[PDB]
Amino acid sequence: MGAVAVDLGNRKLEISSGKLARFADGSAVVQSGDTAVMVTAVSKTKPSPSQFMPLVVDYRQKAAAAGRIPTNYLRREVGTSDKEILTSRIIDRSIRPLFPAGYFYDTQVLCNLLAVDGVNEPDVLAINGASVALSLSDIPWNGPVGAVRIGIIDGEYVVNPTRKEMSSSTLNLVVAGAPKSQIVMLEASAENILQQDFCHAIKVGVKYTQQIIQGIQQLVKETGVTKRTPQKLFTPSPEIVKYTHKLAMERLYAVFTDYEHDKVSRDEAVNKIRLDTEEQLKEKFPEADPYEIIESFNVVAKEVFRSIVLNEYKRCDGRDLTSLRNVSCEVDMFKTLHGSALFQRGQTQVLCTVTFDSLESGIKSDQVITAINGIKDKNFMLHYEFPPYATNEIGKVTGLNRRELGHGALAEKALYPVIPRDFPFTIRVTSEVLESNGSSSMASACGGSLALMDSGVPISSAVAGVAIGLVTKTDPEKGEIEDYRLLTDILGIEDYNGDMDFKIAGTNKGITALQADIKLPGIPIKIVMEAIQQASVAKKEILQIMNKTISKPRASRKENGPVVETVQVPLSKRAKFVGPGGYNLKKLQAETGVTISQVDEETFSVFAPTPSAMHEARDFITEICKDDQEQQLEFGAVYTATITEIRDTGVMVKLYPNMTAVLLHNTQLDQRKIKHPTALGLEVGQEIQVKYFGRDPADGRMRLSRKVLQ
Amino acid sequence: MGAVAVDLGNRKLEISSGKLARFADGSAVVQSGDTAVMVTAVSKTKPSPSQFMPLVVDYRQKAAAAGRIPTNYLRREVGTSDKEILTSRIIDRSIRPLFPAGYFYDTQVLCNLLAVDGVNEPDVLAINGASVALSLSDIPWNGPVGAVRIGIIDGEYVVNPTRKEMSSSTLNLVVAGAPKSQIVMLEASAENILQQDFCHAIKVGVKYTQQIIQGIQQLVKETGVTKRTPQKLFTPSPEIVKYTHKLAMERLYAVFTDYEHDKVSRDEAVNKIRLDTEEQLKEKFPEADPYEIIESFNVVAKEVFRSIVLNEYKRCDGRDLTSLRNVSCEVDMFKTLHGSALFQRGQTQVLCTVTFDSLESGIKSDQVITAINGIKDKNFMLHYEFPPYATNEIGKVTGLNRRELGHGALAEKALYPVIPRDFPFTIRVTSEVLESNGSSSMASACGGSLALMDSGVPISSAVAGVAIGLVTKTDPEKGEIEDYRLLTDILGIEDYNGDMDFKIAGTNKGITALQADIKLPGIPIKIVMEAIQQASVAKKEILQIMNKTISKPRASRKENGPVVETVQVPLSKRAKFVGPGGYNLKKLQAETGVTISQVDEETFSVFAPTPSAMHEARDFITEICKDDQEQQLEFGAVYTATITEIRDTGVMVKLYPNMTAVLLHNTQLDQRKIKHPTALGLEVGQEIQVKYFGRDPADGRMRLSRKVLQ
Repeated sequence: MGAVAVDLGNRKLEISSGKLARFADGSAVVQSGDTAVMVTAVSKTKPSPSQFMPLVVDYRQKAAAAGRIPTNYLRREVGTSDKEILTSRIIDRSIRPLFPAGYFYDTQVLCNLLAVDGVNEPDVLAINGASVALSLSDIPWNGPVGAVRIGIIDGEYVVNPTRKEMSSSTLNLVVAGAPKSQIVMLEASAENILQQDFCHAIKVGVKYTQQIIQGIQQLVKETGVTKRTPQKLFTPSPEIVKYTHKLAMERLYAVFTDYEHDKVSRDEAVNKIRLDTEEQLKEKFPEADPYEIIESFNVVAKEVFRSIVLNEYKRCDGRDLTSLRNVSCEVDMFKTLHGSALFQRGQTQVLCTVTFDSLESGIKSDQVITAINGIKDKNFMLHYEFPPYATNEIGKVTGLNRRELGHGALAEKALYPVIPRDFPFTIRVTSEVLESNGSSSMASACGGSLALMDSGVPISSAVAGVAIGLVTKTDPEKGEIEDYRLLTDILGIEDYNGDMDFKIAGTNKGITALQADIKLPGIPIKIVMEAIQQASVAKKEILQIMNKTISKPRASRKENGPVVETVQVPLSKRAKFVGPGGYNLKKLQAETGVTISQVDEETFSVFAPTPSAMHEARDFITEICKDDQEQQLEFGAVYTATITEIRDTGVMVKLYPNMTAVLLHNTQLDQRKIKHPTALGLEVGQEIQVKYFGRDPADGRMRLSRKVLQ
Repeated sequence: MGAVAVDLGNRKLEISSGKLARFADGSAVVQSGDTAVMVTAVSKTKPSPSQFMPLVVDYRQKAAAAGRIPTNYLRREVGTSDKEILTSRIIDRSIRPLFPAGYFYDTQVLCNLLAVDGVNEPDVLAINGASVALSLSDIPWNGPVGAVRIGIIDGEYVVNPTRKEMSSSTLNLVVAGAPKSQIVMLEASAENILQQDFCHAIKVGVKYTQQIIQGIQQLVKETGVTKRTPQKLFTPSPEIVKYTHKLAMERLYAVFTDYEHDKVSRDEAVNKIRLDTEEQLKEKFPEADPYEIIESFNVVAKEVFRSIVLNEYKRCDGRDLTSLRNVSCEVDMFKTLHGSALFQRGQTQVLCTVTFDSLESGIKSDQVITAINGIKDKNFMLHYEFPPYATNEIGKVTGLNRRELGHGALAEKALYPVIPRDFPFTIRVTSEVLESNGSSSMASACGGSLALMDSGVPISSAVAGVAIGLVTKTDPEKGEIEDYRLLTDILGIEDYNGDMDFKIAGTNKGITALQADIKLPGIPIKIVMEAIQQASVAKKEILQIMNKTISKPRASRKENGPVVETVQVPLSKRAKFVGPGGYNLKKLQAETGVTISQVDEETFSVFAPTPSAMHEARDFITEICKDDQEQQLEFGAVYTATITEIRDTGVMVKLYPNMTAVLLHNTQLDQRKIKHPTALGLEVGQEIQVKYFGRDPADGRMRLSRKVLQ
């Protein structure tokens, strides 16, 4: 019966195991305040066919546990929202780099929200729960890993803040801690804070994770758990590696020193050398599995590449540790898009598109996530597309691709703190990747900054994104870090052989978004601190060059942009204009793309993406308001009025046959105070000459006064 | 093209062959009244790569043939409704147990609604059609089978009642019969009716199936079809089986005689013996297919397990036939849930949660599902969840698993007859299975009864579910049942090697739901009658245990429960409160989760899950109704209203130059009812004393009275 209390200042954490889902390999329950999340870990005992661990993590969100039914067509949990996916990816990046190398077995980690009390967000709890569940099962691991969330309010750092605090916080930082104060996963989003606060926040965050790790350590000792031995680890034998090293080290060395090689040329040289070595290895060791052969070659290839970096301080093209790839920019690419930007760094090419839209499209039907977390007060959202042809590949473009969604959210957080609070249109920014060579997401963010900057939206200041690469010479005995080198403007091949990915973006003043994908089993703070410092210098550089293309936003939005118009519609015409069940409005909306909303009984807001569409809508409404032929607005003209209804306070008379009758009151019927029109000898259907005094919008009745004629 | 008519009391059944889709192996058309259903059957001649029944049954609902249309964007029949899935599962469980053993060939049975009128029903027709279609094709089969539906109205049984009568009828039972009056499929729902009536309904139902099965025999004899010979049946050779029996019976008998093994320990010991035996088989028989070896071991395993049951009347755990596993219950797990229940039976553990919701979430836009089944009268629906980790298994978390849907419907039918007629909230009951060891569905139903019972919804009485298992000593020549034993509270291992599953749930007095998944090719009615009788005793026993944990619903709902309020929004601010297209209301709904409905022009219904959330909504709406400079002024006050315009029907005035120009009618201007404002010396911009008589909403005009001052 696991039972451990952990104290984090004003917050208490309850960790319990057993009594729930005892059939699974590892089951844990994490309770904070009144919200509790239970996590299960299942690992197969059969070597799955693959060259990698098939780790799959899901974070299902129970809407019913929050007191709401999902707004799906089936009133039930169907599909997964982005928020779940982002949370899952956070968990995946948080725990993956702790498994022993070569462990290739199916492993599913599932998170369930037992109950959400609406006072404590559960995402941070889930990460800790997985760590508890894993460390409490037989599955081999090197954890446990502690996770906290740090927010800043009024210059005060608060761990695990409540919903109200997030909305009021300028910084949302998630820190994942490993033993001996090692950071394993970093993720943050800030309203453009300075660097110094970021330094202090991290130092606090790891400090708290140390406490949480002690409790889990205490819990494991109390319960007692034996780690099952896997059937067979898939690491290559040293002999195959060493033979591989003696067979390709010089050729690979030559390949990686060719500063003129592009992405493609380098791979082909790498690939062809791979073939020759693979044949020779098969000759020497036919008994060896192909998986081992392929793995061995990669290890040797990875090893030498890193060695070159550690020694000669030249990555692949003579570039130093701080130099950047060539950067190109282009704006106003087409004459139609409201905002266009062509951003190309080195070989990576990214296209960003800015498109305005009506405020009606910004409805967030997903209530539970917006209730628990909140809504982006700025009507802003981003699309990130990674077509397969961007990497000379084959596949299907899916909007639910986890890698695609994760990158997009990172860009969205990057650009968020610069959108002005108030704007008469939703800003839907679409970024498309055309040629990918690493660090696409930051490049996507930069281009979006450019396209928006051209679109005329008065943003605060330009936003720059840059990735950071690292290589460490590891000491095999203790696993500590011997030496390390930091890379700026990382290349794709650098990432693959690299140890960790550091995506940080912000503005000239401070930092907005940060995401660190690490693969080592932990890194000390000092390395991270230098990385931020190094990234800042390049950030200033990349902003400096980008500013030459454009410096200030356009004084006005580009022509052919969206237009907003308001139209007066008389109530009599309203039924005609709307049509039965509003079908006419839908048809007009479907046909010309013009979005029309009813401001009130007489006025209708009309949105048109183009003035041409505005003209089409203006014509259509003019036609609809023309069949309801309301005569000219005259104050002294006398028109025949058809007495439709004989009331007691007056006569409902239709001055024109194209609209309903109005209260020709007894005070508007005769100069004497009549109180029944029957005293005037008025019959139904009789035409009475009533002077037209225009229309009175106060009561919706056109001003008719028969008293001036009688 | 064979044709035949079958008389069922007041209803006629027409079955025709040929004339339609002659290309398929088996094509049949079933016509009742004016509803006709076509059933097709296809069976590939090549042995399937699978190692079991690759049977797939689908039943599509063409809304066009029912005078309706689907409510999807594409207007097509995109996706499958639950009702379709339940119908398909009914058919599958109705024909599967008649295929010859080992027939491993792809087979798909499709159902189409040629035309659906407003009287008869397609489901019962579909089952009969499949039986006709199979028996008319060259697919090996031991059919045909007959399916009828029995309803009870005014204590009178009616076969195949019209959909107009389902709502009136207190019972809805489906019976599928085999030759020699053998039941195959049993599916029933009822309103807590007595056991005796259930007995009579079954006796009648099988009796009618004897007629319908008789007719099909007439048709097939008339047409004279010949069943094709399969390439090869996949039953293991008797010789191999005998060797296994002589090699594994001793150890297997030892394993199952243990009374200490859990599920996990028992299976692995079985699995361990399986590995040893399988290896030795390969030694003896290298020619045999590996799958045959696997199948042979299972067969002798099954035979021994059933054998030991028959001879010693002791189940695999050390219980008796009537005894049941120990049961534990717990309520009120977390203070942030309107109702929680933890139900544990044996090793099966199930969690049930009760979540109230606003009535608006209960909309079910589906034309056909009401075009046939009928109307809804209890705003309540259950969600059943069977996550993979509940069985130490890795899978895909997805709510479209057929097994999940089938179990969920069974629970929903189980609890239906106890929900009150009316309730100010929808009742979404979510049950999650945490540890599965068989009979989870009834356990889920029981827990839902508990959680509901805790939630404070006043129900009729507690609901108990139990499963029944049967083992038969079969005569290999006749196929009749020489001997049989019944098992209460069946274990998963018992089920897998058992003969049939009997899920029946009811109250302390009667029976609500009954699903009988059977795998034998038919069982006599006397068998079922005993099973229900035995199940009745257990149901009382479970209720005896459950009553200790709770016996009556709470006096009221939980404090944090949902709240109801009505707000009087002034008409003047109504547009501002609503906004263009109700955008504010949509925004308000997404922010706090509080839903708003327009009771009328002045009253708005507000539904909140928590009083705290309501408090937030109340502040927001109060702010919206107060932030305006134009507020509800004090009644009866006199204001010096400036005249903005002089007209005929009255005078447009504003109390202070922030409000709008309001029409003070001539009847409201003077006691003698002057008819021109200039009669009082009024001018443009002149300030006049008028007493503020409140705001009566009839045309948007704010009330004033200058008549008293004259």
